[PDB]
Amino acid sequence: PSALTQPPSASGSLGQSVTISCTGTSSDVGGYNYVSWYQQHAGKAPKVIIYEVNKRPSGVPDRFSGSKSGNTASLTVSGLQAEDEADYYCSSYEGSDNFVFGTGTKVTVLGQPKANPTVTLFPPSSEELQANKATLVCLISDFYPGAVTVAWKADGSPVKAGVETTKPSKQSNNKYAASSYLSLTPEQWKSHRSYSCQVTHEGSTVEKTVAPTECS
Amino acid sequence: PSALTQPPSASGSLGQSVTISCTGTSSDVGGYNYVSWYQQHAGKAPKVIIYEVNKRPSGVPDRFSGSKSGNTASLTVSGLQAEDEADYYCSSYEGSDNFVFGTGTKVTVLGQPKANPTVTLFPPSSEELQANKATLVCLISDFYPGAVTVAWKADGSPVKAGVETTKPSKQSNNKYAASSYLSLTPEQWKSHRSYSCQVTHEGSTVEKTVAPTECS
Amino acid sequence: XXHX
Repeated sequence: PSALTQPPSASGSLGQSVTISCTGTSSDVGGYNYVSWYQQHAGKAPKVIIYEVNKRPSGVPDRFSGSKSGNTASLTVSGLQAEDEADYYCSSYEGSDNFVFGTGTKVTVLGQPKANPTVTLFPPSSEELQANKATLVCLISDFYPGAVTVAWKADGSPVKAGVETTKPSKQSNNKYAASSYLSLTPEQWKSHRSYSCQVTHEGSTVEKTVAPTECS
Repeated sequence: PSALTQPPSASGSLGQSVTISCTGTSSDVGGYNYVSWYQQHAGKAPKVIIYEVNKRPSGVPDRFSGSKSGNTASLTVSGLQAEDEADYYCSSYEGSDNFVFGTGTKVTVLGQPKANPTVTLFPPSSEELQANKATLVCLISDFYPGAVTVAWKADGSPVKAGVETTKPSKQSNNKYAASSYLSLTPEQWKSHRSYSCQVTHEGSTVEKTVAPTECS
Repeated sequence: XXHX
């Protein structure tokens, strides 16, 4: 299941070395060792680049490296070349049915200066609530590189249901903009002290909270 | 010079079948019995739907089946549900601990109905205000197909500047989601009667218009 | 990736 976590966005400049970790959940534990790295590109398809935790296949340059401790696997791109820009996924083989993948990690050879998101949380508008509706919105803007992670919370209890997270588009200023949204009943909204919206972006996490009011 | 060969796209229709053929060589596909398939949704993580010719994951739906027919692997997908539209990958062992991937297929399902998008215009939050900034998010959602236009009016006359529109993403219901913001100052905000957002879908217009009113 |  959605069970191995990776950084939304990992980046660097040509020659720098990025690390990617695969902080898997409760994971496949006694001694679990079929962690495998994939590199996917711009509409081409996945190419394994590391397997069996640290063993790279023939073709891979030792620029790449595999690792693991307890709950976090690793991938080091030890001397960033341009062509290294792409998605990267991990995999762990719990048991035969269930091959568990990471969530991806976009490696970016930077280009422009770095940019952490402006989070902007909107409450259900009154007129909306007069419709007998409730939708909340998280505006994510002005970020670089283009890979964000949004989580939502009902009082700081994960809310998976009702959530849509747009994939990040590009603005006229060449930074990105994603938007996540909650659709709920006015009962739903009113019977919780606060809703949050949390977005990770390369070791920044911003969490906006919001509370229910009334007068409509 | 090789990887598994796949036909770049398949077309099916709600409930009928579709069979995606992955084709290898004596070395790999048909040589060993380790041919697998992946369902990979628009820029998301890949799911392993089949592992060993034909064996599904416990938790994989309807007609996800496989038929290794010589050097031809075929993924039969019947009971066509919108939710299927993805990019499908196949794989084969090929000795010395290496695995080859397919060129992928974009399986489009035909006959899925056209939705006119819900528009939800959001005034600047009290606090965004309390800071001095004031954006307004127009959320266009639940639409099919994924093409829309978004306009903004600074009451009557148009706003063609300050606008930043994230164009469509695939919701968990084979339906799109897109937004557009306008970054006002509270100045600008209050210096007008209304701000409208205008969403054209398939020759339908929807115009939502907000005035400084609200509760919260 | 599983076995092989």
